[PDB]
Amino acid sequence: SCIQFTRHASDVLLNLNRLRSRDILTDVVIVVSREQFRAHKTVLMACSGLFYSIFTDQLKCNLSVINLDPEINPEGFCILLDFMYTSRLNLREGNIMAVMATAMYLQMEHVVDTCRKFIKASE
Amino acid sequence: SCIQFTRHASDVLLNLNRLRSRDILTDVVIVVSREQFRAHKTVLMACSGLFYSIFTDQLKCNLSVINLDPEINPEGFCILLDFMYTSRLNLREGNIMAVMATAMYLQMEHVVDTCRKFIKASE
Amino acid sequence: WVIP
Amino acid sequence: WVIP
Ligand SMILES: N#Cc1cnn2c(Nc3ccc4c(c3)CC(=O)N4)cc(Cl)nc12
Ligand SMILES: N#Cc1cnn2c(Nc3ccc4c(c3)CC(=O)N4)cc(Cl)nc12
Ligand SMILES: [Cl-]
Ligand SMILES: [Cl-]
Repeated sequence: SCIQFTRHASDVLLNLNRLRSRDILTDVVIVVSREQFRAHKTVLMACSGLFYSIFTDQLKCNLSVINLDPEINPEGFCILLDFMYTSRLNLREGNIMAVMATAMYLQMEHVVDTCRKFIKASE
Repeated sequence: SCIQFTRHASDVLLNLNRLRSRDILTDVVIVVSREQFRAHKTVLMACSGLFYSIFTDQLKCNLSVINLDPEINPEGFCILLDFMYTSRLNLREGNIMAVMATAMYLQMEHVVDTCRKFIKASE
Repeated sequence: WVIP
Repeated sequence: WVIP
């Protein structure tokens, strides 16, 4: 018999992104080659099968730094991290291959789906 | 020029609630009289003006335990904590006064709004 | 607010 | 996916 506030989930995510921008309560740095990205472990797990696996691990759950595979593109990661915190994906001709490869590695199935559909339309 | 995934914010919130149920990465206990509630500080701040103020405070941000005012009803808090993590509010005749008072204390304006409208309809 |  |  609950009532539901339609905009609540979006409002929560907007405030989680504000916390990220102000670097409040971030508990991990994701290292992608020469670049560093601060984030909240809980948001990373909620968006990514890879981070869900990493941060449920009894040893990795306590790490303050996570290094990604050297093949991972920093811009692709940046675009996906922005998506995690906003629901918005900056998908462009010049970045689609890097975004899809990063989304496959991060196990972000809905992003992989759409990248596949956008590539198929151009061939 | 971004594209947007409609269900992303709801999917994130569902996974944050799964983390709460499994007690993964919870970093605070909220004490309401004889009852204890584990939560994520980031979600509490994102939903409540009171917790936003508390956890941006340079001393309170590091506390693992927060005690609420003894006038706060544990069931009212429980209903509001469930709302924070699900967008669903279990608003009933028997709990509406406690829910509205707790929402005023927690500074959850949309919940206060609706409690006011539901009470006005019954008078 | 809605009836879900 | 939509155009926001
Ligand atoms: N507790 C918990 C919890 C925190 N996060 N999380 C999940 N995170 C996840 C796992 C796999 C995938 C994605 C997110 C996006 C995607 O494409 N795949 C799943 C579950 Cl079943 N549970 C949890
Ligand atoms: N950074 C950050 C950040 C984290 N959380 N948060 C806010 N949380 C909040 C503050 C006030 C109220 C509510 C939520 C619900 C309500 O009725 N009032 C606001 C801002 Cl402006 N910023 C942030
Ligand atoms: Cl995804
Ligand atoms: Cl609210």
